[PDB]
Amino acid sequence: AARDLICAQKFNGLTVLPPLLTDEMIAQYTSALLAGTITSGWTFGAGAALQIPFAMQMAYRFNGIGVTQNVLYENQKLIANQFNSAIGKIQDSLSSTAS
Amino acid sequence: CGKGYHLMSFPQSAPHGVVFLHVTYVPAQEKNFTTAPAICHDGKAHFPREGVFVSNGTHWFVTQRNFYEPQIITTDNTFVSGNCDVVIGIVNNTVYDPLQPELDS
Ligand SMILES: *[C@@H]1O[C@H](CO)[C@@H](O[C@@H]2O[C@H](CO)[C@@H](O)[C@H](O)[C@H]2NC(C)=O)[C@H](O)[C@H]1NC(C)=O
Ligand SMILES: *[C@@H]1O[C@H](CO)[C@@H](O[C@@H]2O[C@H](CO)[C@@H](O)[C@H](O)[C@H]2NC(C)=O)[C@H](O)[C@H]1NC(C)=O
Ligand SMILES: *[C@@H]1O[C@H](CO)[C@@H](O)[C@H](O)[C@H]1NC(C)=O
Ligand SMILES: *[C@@H]1O[C@H](CO)[C@@H](O)[C@H](O)[C@H]1NC(C)=O
Repeated sequence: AARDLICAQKFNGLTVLPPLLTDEMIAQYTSALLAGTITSGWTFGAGAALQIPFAMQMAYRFNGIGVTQNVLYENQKLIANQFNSAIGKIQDSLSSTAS
Repeated sequence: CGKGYHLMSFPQSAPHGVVFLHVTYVPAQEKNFTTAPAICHDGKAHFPREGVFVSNGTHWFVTQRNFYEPQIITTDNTFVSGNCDVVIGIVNNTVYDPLQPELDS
């Protein structure tokens, strides 16, 4: 009894084609990019993926911003707690504000 | 510009366009190694200046990031920062001193 506008577009010759890549296969691509970034760093973007611990490739990335790598190794727990709190704040911001 | 570490590029003229020939650097043959963030020596923590500590299973070497070139770990390619009770994963190894054989002889 409540007719939608989709049936009007549908009957007047205006259709919508489905995408080639479904939402279950975009998520596989993002999972592959996430598993390559954590376990290898930037080595999977050049050639083959080379394994490296996370606590050392974070020290590789402090050297790229002008900080010596002893700063991470002397403050690893604080940086890990700050990152976990930041992900929690992103979770709360996405679960609270819809704008 | 290409896949890998970019080195050069060369332009070639094409009809209604241009063609680039990107010369890149791609690593080929990799080997597994045992690594450590720091080395405890005389109550001091030694971090590498440029490179990463690797092991042969028995002995310890310092090696650059993108190529395998093992060197003996001395005081020239390492720097001291702090103690051994703050770094997680620090191993025990000796660090060579170049002044000691020159002062002995
Ligand atoms: C640098 O800033 C951080 C804040 O992210 C400080 O960490 C907090 O320190 C207080 C000390 O009273 C603790 O109560 C908090 O729990 C810490 N936050 C954490 C662990 O997420 C850190 O102390 C500062 N560094 C200093 C002052 O040297
Ligand atoms: C890993 O490489 C080192 C290289 O120093 C090997 O140690 C020995 O080192 C002495 C010099 O002090 C050489 O004269 C020996 O020939 C080396 N031994 C060998 C078997 O090459 C160490 O043995 C190597 N580890 C493994 C498991 O092969
Ligand atoms: C390193 O060890 C892993 C552990 O399973 C193995 O699969 C791999 O073939 C080894 N070699 C290289 C070059 O990664
Ligand atoms: C390194 O040596 C110190 C004292 O010489 C010792 O307390 C420590 O346990 C050693 N490290 C390991 C991994 O055994």
